Amino acid sequence: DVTNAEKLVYKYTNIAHSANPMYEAPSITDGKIFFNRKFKTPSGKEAACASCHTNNPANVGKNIVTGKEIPPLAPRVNTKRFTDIDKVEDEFTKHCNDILGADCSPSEKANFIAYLLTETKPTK
Ligand code: HEC
Repeated sequence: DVTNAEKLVYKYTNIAHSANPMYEAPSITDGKIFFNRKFKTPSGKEAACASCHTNNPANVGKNIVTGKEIPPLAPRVNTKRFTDIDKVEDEFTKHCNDILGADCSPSEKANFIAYLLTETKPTK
């Protein structure tokens, strides 16, 4: 739920700030840029988190590889997101690995989840 997401924001912020002293607090802007930024897959095709999750994490997404729908990521809309916070940290590390080839950095996770807490409205 939102509570659990908000607590992982603190956790990742504090990790990031230890590693990277100039990072002090989450940036919702940078979290949004990261979610929408086009990166280059090995093939040269560009993709973004938004390719599957849409440009609004409050909406239902669709996996471009399988065509399968994906529940919304924004915990205010889909309150099951971040229900088992331990499980979630492992899943998200695995998921970063799968999508990007390596884990997301602690500041990317803090910024991203912070951004998610701001998206409470599905695009209509
Ligand atoms: C399709 C190829 C995807 C792209 C590109 C990204 N994500 Fe994804 N995401 C996708 C699936 C099939 C799932 C699992 C099904 C489900 O309902 O959970 C996810 C899940 C997430 C989650 C939930 C937690 C988790 O399972 O790790 C998060 C927070 C998430 N995705 C974030 C995310 C980010 C930040 C991405 C860019 C780096 C990204 N996803 C890309 C499908 C796809």
